[PDB]
Amino acid sequence: AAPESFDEVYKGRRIQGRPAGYEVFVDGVQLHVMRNADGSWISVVSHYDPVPTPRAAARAAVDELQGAPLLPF
Amino acid sequence: TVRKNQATLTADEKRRFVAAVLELKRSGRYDEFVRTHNEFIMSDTDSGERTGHRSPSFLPWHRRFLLDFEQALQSVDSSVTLPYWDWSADRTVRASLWAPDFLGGTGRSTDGRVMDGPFAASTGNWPINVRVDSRTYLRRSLGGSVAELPTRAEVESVLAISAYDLPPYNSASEGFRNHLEGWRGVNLHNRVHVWVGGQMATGVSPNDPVFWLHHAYVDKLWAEWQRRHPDSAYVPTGGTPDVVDLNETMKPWNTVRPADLLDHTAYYTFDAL
Ligand SMILES: [Cu+]
Ligand SMILES: [Cu+]
Ligand SMILES: [Cu+]
Ligand SMILES: [Cu+]
Repeated sequence: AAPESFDEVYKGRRIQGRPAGYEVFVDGVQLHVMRNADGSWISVVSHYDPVPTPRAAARAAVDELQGAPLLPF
Repeated sequence: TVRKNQATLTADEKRRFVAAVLELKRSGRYDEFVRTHNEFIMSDTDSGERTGHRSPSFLPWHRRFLLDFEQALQSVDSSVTLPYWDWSADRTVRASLWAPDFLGGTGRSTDGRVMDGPFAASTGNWPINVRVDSRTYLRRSLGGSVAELPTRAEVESVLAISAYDLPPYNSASEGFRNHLEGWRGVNLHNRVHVWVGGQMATGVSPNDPVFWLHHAYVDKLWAEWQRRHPDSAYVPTGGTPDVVDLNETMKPWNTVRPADLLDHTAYYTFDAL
């Protein structure tokens, strides 16, 4: 099974996740994410740093961006 | 053809390396290395095709990618070679690596912007064009997201692993390649990217020139491993779906195989190995 969907405001920004095999959005801009064999996740803006869940990867991306708009991948 | 520890370069060598890197950026060639790398970061997956990362070919793929870049540098200045950063030794922000005459320092706390050295945005000479994070300036937070680089004792534990790689040949593998890459164990290569921060922690990590020096030292560790284990060699050795076997060719070049890249001395030597 893929993780559950999610939707929340984190540090002022909307992060959304949904099964697709999983998609993540930061303020409506899609963020490339990837699942590792052990079940952890990374995104393209934190791609050497595994975190346990896609929400955690979204939150890590918001932390990384420091308010900056994401560019469409 | 000799790759030297960054810490030993002369002032003239530092000057010529910086100038060659800046010319590749000016001419538009540098950014296409950033783009190549991001495409492979985003496509290499543990359950599908994997070539540049999370797979046995991580080491020969980066060896050839670095050779492409060094060749491009030598087209600007034939005296230049890639230096390597031994992060187990040069592990603080006050390494001359991070001096304004070489790569510049850590980023300021507000926005992570690098404010000195030849790659600071203020120079006008290092626009970040290939990007995901929309900002266009080089960023770093040295020691921000992880508080220590690997140590030599950690490196030694990894070099002692005799098997090159093991099934399932991905980020879950035991063996040398995945411990050096860092997805399992004490974590060498991945942790360094996390420690530098800024673009180095992202899929567009070659935006920071320290990328090349980090990978040149990872490449040296592969050479050291080979010396420690003459009886070990690249695996798998044929018929493995989705993974580059020893005698299969690698994208993007299509004309070179891991077998053609195991012996670095065909291309370069180290100052000491
Ligand atoms: Cu890479
Ligand atoms: Cu990815
Ligand atoms: Cu890397
Ligand atoms: Cu021996």
